[PDB]
Parts: sequence; structure tokens; C-alpha cells
Amino acid sequence: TSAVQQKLAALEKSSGGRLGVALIDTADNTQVLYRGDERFPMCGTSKVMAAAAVLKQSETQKQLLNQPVEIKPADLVNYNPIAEKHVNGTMTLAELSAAALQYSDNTAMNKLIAQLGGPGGVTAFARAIGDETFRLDRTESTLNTAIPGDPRDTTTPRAMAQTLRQLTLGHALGETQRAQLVTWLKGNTTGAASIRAGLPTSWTVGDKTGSGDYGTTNDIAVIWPQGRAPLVLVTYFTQPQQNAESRRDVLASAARIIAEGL
Ligand SMILES: C=C1CS[C@H]([C@@H](C=O)NC(=O)/C(=N/OC(C)(C)C(=O)O)c2csc(N)n2)N=C1C(=O)O
Repeated sequence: TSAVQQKLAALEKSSGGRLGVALIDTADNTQVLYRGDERFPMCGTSKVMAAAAVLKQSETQKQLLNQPVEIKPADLVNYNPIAEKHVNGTMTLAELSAAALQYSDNTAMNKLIAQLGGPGGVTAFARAIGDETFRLDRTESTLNTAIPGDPRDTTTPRAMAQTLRQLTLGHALGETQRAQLVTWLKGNTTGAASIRAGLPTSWTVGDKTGSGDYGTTNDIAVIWPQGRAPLVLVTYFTQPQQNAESRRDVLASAARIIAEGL
């Protein structure tokens, strides 16, 4: 047990829940893991895989991101802040990707899933880039049920950190696609109280949050400090009570502990 792992264990004990953390330091390719091989419900953090899968399609279909997609009343689900603005109209796949990633729009996510041929098309892209752990089983909004022990719509912190590294810092995507994903993540609007809240305010962050039942509160992030190699940080948190409140503060505290031990 390292110093950082003892503090993360203390944070978890103080929280009442179950915490999963994976850090990759790309300077020396070292890793910090806390419950790094346990499964956690992804919730909206799975939207990165779906957006990346559509970006991968656009490497062959070069104008794909410009393709209009109808938004119909039947498409609306539980949380659709951007798509509701375009019902009975269209959004492009670029606009749907940005809405899914930067506003956590669940209707937008369902349009990405449909473009990929169902949840199996998202999982397929994960396997194609070497992620053997990720599984997407359902569409929105039921993929956020986050039931303890349910393997559906889960991954592990170790696997998600490696995948996020390959998609953003690595070259699992083409050059313009990789840059587009980074731009989208940097422009996220839902992460101010999560990993970002625990990091020095001068560091540049791109991130995607997730939330669900059982007070499931997640965030995955690529971090660019000034003057050193970037980091990839995954923080997953879930709780014993189905109706538990969100705990974004736990993710901020985990990020702060990781930034300390660095
Ligand atoms: C803040 C949101 C808006 S909802 C959107 C999606 C996120 O992962 N979550 C849900 O749709 C969601 N589903 O749960 C229901 C209740 C639909 C379920 O699956 O039964 C949920 C629960 S608490 C919360 N906030 N969002 N996700 C998050 C996020 O952090 O990105």
C-alpha cells in the first residue's frame, strides 16, 4: 500500500461508498490504482466510447459528422437539454456528439448508439481498440440503473484509463478525430464540481462525467499540467442506497489526493 492508496482508502471509508481510481502518468507510464480491477457502472462516461466510435466511422465516411439526424418527440428520454431544443428539427452528428459529451444529453447518446447499430456497436469499437473490459448493453436511460453486482454497462477503472489515454493522447483515432475528441472533452460543461474541483486551476482538463442511481457519481479526465507530461485520471464512485445523493465532492477529493502524491 502506497501513501496515495492509504489516503484514497481513508476517503472511501469517510464516504460510505465504493471508490475506484486509476491514474496513468504518461511521463514514466506509471499507474496508481484503487479498486482498479473492480467493475463500476459507467453511466454517462460511456458516451466517450460512443462518440469516439462515430469519430472512427468518420475516418472512412469523411463527411459523417455533418450528417443531419432528426430529433422526434419519441426520441426524448429523461435528460435531453440540447436535443429538446431541436425537436421536430435536426442536429448533425457533430452537434449530437458535442451535446452528449459536453452537456450529458441522453437523447444525443441514443442517436450515437443508433448510428453505430446498437449498443453492440459501441462495445465493438472498444474491442477494436483493445479494451476487453468495457461493455455497453443498454440504451439511455436504463444504462444508468447502476445496480450493485449488475455487469451490464460497466467497466473497470484500469481499463477506462487505458482506453481514454489511447483515444486522446494515443492514436486509436485519426489525427483530426483525436483532436476533435480532445476539443470536445476540454469544452465539457458538467465537470466543475468533480475532478476539476480538486486540481490546480492552471491545469488544462478535458473530462466526461457520469451519474446514475445508487448515487453513482463518475468522472474521467485527461489532464495537461504545465511543464510536465499529461495524466489520465478515472474516478468512479457508487453507494449502497438506491436513492443515494450525488457525491461529486468525493471525485474532487480523489483528484486532489492524486495531485498531491504527484
Ligand atoms: C449530470 C448528469 C445528467 S443525467 C446524465 C446521465 C449521466 O450519466 N444520467 C442519467 O440519465 C441518470 N439516470 O438514472 C435514471 C434514474 C434515469 C435510471 O437509470 O433509473 C441519472 C440518475 S441521477 C442523475 N443525475 N442522472 N448523466 C449525468 C452526468 O454527470 O453526466
